[PDB]
Amino acid sequence: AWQVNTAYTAGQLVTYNGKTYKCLQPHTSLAGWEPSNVPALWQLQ
Repeated sequence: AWQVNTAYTAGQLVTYNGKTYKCLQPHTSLAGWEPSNVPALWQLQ
């Protein structure tokens, strides 16, 4: 369950509307990085 406005660490695993995502860079999720517009650190599948 991805969390908006949270702190994730590389190698993390978040999930959006029935979507699978894997954080690859230590950063903070904000109300905008939900669609995963930055594959540089968003490994979805």
